Amino acid sequence: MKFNKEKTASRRKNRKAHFTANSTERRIRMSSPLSKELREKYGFRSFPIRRNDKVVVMKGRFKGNTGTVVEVRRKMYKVYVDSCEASKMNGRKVRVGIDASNLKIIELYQGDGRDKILERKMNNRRMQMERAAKIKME
Amino acid sequence: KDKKTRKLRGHVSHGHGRVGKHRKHPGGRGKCGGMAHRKTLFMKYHPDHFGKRGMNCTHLKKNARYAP
Amino acid sequence: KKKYAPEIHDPGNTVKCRIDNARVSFKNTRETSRVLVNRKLGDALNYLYDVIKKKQCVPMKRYARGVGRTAQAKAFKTQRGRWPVKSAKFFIELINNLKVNAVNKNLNPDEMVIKNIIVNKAPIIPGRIHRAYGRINPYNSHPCHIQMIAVKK
Amino acid sequence: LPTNVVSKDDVESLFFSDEIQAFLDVPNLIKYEKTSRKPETIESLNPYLNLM
Amino acid sequence: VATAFASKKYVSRGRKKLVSRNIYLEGLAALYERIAKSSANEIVHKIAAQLKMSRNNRPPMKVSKLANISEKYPGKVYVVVAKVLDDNCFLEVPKMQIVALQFSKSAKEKIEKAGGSTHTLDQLFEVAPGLENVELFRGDLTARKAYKYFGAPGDRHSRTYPKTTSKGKNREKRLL
Amino acid sequence: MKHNNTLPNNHFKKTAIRFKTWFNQPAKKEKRIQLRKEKAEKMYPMPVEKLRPIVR
RNA sequence: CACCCCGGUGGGGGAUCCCUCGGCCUGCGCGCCGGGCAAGGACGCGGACGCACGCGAUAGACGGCACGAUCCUCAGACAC
RNA sequence: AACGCCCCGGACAGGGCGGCCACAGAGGGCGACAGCCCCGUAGCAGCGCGCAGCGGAGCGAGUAGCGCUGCUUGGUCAUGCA
RNA sequence: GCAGCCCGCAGGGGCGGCGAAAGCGUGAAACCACCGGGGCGCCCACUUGUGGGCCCCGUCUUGAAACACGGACCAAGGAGUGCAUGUGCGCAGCGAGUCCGCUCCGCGGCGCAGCGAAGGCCAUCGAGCUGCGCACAUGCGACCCGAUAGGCAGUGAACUACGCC
RNA sequence: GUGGUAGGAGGGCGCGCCGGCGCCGCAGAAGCGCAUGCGUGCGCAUGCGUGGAGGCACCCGCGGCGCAGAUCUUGGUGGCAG
RNA sequence: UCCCCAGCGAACCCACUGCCAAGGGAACGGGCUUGGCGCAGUCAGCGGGGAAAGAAGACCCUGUUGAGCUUGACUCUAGUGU
Ligand SMILES: [Mg+2]
Ligand SMILES: [Mg+2]
Ligand SMILES: [Mg+2]
Ligand SMILES: [Mg+2]
Ligand SMILES: [Mg+2]
Ligand SMILES: [Mg+2]
Ligand SMILES: [Mg+2]
Ligand SMILES: [Mg+2]
Ligand SMILES: [Mg+2]
Ligand SMILES: [Mg+2]
Ligand SMILES: [Mg+2]
Ligand SMILES: [Mg+2]
Ligand SMILES: [Mg+2]
Ligand SMILES: [Mg+2]
Ligand SMILES: [Mg+2]
Ligand SMILES: [Mg+2]
Ligand SMILES: [Mg+2]
Ligand SMILES: [Mg+2]
Ligand SMILES: [Mg+2]
Ligand SMILES: [Mg+2]
Ligand SMILES: [Mg+2]
Ligand SMILES: [Mg+2]
Ligand SMILES: [Mg+2]
Ligand SMILES: [Mg+2]
Ligand SMILES: [Mg+2]
Ligand SMILES: [Mg+2]
Ligand SMILES: [Mg+2]
Ligand SMILES: [Mg+2]
Ligand SMILES: [Mg+2]
Ligand SMILES: [Mg+2]
Ligand SMILES: [Mg+2]
Ligand SMILES: [Mg+2]
Ligand SMILES: [Mg+2]
Ligand SMILES: [Mg+2]
Ligand SMILES: [Mg+2]
Ligand SMILES: [Mg+2]
Ligand SMILES: [Mg+2]
Ligand SMILES: [Mg+2]
Repeated sequence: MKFNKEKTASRRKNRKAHFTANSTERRIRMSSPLSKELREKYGFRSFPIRRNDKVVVMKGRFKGNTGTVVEVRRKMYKVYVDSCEASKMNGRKVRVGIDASNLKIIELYQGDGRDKILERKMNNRRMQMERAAKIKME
Repeated sequence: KDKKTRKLRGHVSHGHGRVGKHRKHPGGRGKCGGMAHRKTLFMKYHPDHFGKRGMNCTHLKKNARYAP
Repeated sequence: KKKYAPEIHDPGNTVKCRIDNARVSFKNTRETSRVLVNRKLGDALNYLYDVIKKKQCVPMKRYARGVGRTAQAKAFKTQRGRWPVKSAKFFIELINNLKVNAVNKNLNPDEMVIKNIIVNKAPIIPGRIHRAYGRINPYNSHPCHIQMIAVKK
Repeated sequence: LPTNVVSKDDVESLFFSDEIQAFLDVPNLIKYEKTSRKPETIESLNPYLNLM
Repeated sequence: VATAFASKKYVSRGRKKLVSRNIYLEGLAALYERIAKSSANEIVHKIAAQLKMSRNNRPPMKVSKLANISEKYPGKVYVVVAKVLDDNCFLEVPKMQIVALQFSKSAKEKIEKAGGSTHTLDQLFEVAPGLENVELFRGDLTARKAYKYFGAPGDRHSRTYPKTTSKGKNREKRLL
Repeated sequence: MKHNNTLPNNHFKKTAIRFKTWFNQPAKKEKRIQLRKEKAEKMYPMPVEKLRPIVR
């Protein structure tokens, strides 16, 4: 159960918070699980998906494909993976929008200061695990 | 049991008659007409309603007159 | 695709044509439809050319109250006939479309006979007329959906 | 705690107790034939009209 | 429609069925209905009818009313098909065997402290085996607050109290 | 009016009559308990009540 | 032949049902306007901009701080 | 915190089988109905700084009250107000 | 989620195209086109076209098929409810008591007994209290819809009336 | 024993939601159309078609709970009328 | 102008409507009863009928519904005057 009265379990307010989320929150809601090889290194369950992330598709038509993330679109919540495509009539290949929950990150991009952001979540997870270890010790 | 309205669905003049009716206030409002047209109601059921009896005590005190 | 009203038994030997929301009088184009059915495809053209030349008339049978009589309606065992030039012109473009669909299917358009015509009411296109005593009444056009199907013999 | 209006359980079974069963009068268990109103059957029940 | 008896009395059925969905009370009512259908005893027929009666038709008995009864009918089993209540006017009661529907906790204690015993109506044929020395009683049916106001207080010789909510000096009194 | 009944003393003739509903009653109670606890914590050793006399 | 009725297909219309970023109600919280120019208004402000919404000649994100890779219709912008 | 396989299907959150986590089986999202896919949810964190001096019986008027008037009130030989 | 081919000035049509499908969900009825079947509006009977029986519903009314009024059709909406206080009945808990819900804890109410204007008298005496449910009465918008009016506060002499410049 | 207006009463049918309890659904829910069956009747169940995501039954509880009418309301559509 | 045509294209009204005679009937029927007739359902005239449509009769009466207005109505009141 949720014992916090100040947060909603309301469906209407949770649905309005999803579709009128701002761009900072929409980045967090577009998280994707890591692989087990990434989770032994980083420790955290999931991370918000970014361009140039290697990704294996976990559900849908392209399930089992690997490819890089070539486009993230926060409005309409869709991640576009390289080699997950469909053609138009005029032969133009369009990337097919996949939800971030259906993607698993194989290799994390680390270029544009993202290695700092991964290590910030990794260290805060490690520090908070140390506090909960001491509290259960006492 | 349910209310009477749930049985009167279907019947014209819900329970109040075709020739009579359920009009707004026939006879007047409240207990008016106690000496004119509801005098039979007051001669029968409340013959001591009208008039005055006895010595008025302006502000009778309950706690001072308490003697059970 | 949009389904047609009547049943098509032999789609190899039949052609179809359509026009939707055709800006014609529905009542006029219903009456000229009923005289174009079971006609040879070229004979329906020569009939409709005579309607435009006012040589043959369209018998008004259902939507006909107030229609003046003519001698040309005697051919259809009626007295009330008219010459709905606009509906005749819409049907000419459809029958010409039936002929090209027949040669696209390699059928002889001289061999096709018009099997079914369905003239449906289209949605009303609204308009207003100004009246006496400061009133406004509707002044609407009544367009039509037309389907034709011709089969070979 | 609430007090029941009965003491024992299943008080309709008290009917078969011998204290109640001795008290009872004998009920009428004679199963009668269904009556008929048609005049041939009720002449046939008492066939003595023709004896005079 | 009523049943006759050898004593030329009638005991009417009362309700066709009790309205109370007390399962144990209707077990009692169905039991005495089954006895009354196979008995000529009028006490069982009266108990069977009174078990289906309403709470207002089963007016309660005080132990002081049963005490004055017990002088009139000594050594008997007093059967009431109502709730037996207590009188705090009376500190002790005579010893008496009372078979009733309910007893209040105060009434049940004074009967037992007198040496008497309280029983329920299903225990009746064990307390009185041949239903002997059984005296069936009713409470006063018209000793109820509603009976002050029945009738019209402005009729010719009526002692009907006027319906009023007030208890002040300016309340409606009886004009006698 | 029709039958034998106590004469009606229902005072809803004024259209200005308000109604005080009590939907805040469980909520005010938990607010009242919380303020009493916060008063006791503000005066930790001192009793929350005054010493008051016994009068007839 | 028309007319009527029943069915099939097609129209016509938007009932039904399902949905709901809306309402309503209750509780709680807040309870903070103004010559330092208020409320309200007028007029302007977008590269292509009407409406809506935002804004005030610093006019469609100006600064600080936090965030960290997209925004997007075109063109473009973007770890300075 | 904790999920895999098979079936159906456009798609699994469905069905079947087998696990797992839970101080978390509230809710929402995700291509059907998800505790374990995601957002979340349960869970976890405080303190300080101040307080000094020198009179105390001062007292209330165009008021109260009365008379009249008007209003008002449950207020009655007047409740209030003027 | 298209424009390939044929036709058309075009709107478009036809063969196609995408998609699981829908192609701005579902798509009722009134109503309409065509097609197919059948010709009482209903009830009865049977061998289905005959016979027999049937005037138009609602309504007010002594009396409606009425030359009484309302009703073109269809969908959706659409009218005895809520509260307070009583009374009666039923049910329920306890019972000379009873009532949790104002509150952090009712000696508050009613009842165990009345009578009288009162002074005064006081029983020979009596089951109630509280809740739930219904019916009913009353106050409230009070079954729904409906006046002409009345009031309070505002706005107008661009029509028009008169006066002035 | 069997008519019935005004009228009263009883028992059910139906609707939105509630606390439960049995279940069903992308292998197609509700809704809808046409059939068949059950039913004195309110109504119910099924088949086929459509539909594309919810629903049913019963027991309970709450009620803005059942329409042919109101020169009803709103919307749509006819005839009149080419 | 009408009439006929191309194109455009309403409204009123609408319980449902084969037509008569007499009868009965709410005492003047399109429907009932008993008779007399007519029915391809079209065009144009037409005003006998539908007690035609307009409009909850304005006459009249009723309402314990009004309003305008009057005065020798009732109760008050601005103004004038003391
Ligand atoms: Mg009526
Ligand atoms: Mg009634
Ligand atoms: Mg009358
Ligand atoms: Mg008089
Ligand atoms: Mg003409
Ligand atoms: Mg004008
Ligand atoms: Mg049809
Ligand atoms: Mg709409
Ligand atoms: Mg609020
Ligand atoms: Mg400013
Ligand atoms: Mg900036
Ligand atoms: Mg003064
Ligand atoms: Mg649609
Ligand atoms: Mg009558
Ligand atoms: Mg009359
Ligand atoms: Mg009638
Ligand atoms: Mg007549
Ligand atoms: Mg009419
Ligand atoms: Mg409806
Ligand atoms: Mg009422
Ligand atoms: Mg009104
Ligand atoms: Mg007045
Ligand atoms: Mg004014
Ligand atoms: Mg009957
Ligand atoms: Mg009736
Ligand atoms: Mg349902
Ligand atoms: Mg059902
Ligand atoms: Mg309603
Ligand atoms: Mg209707
Ligand atoms: Mg009706
Ligand atoms: Mg029309
Ligand atoms: Mg013309
Ligand atoms: Mg005649
Ligand atoms: Mg005749
Ligand atoms: Mg004519
Ligand atoms: Mg005429
Ligand atoms: Mg009138
Ligand atoms: Mg009168």
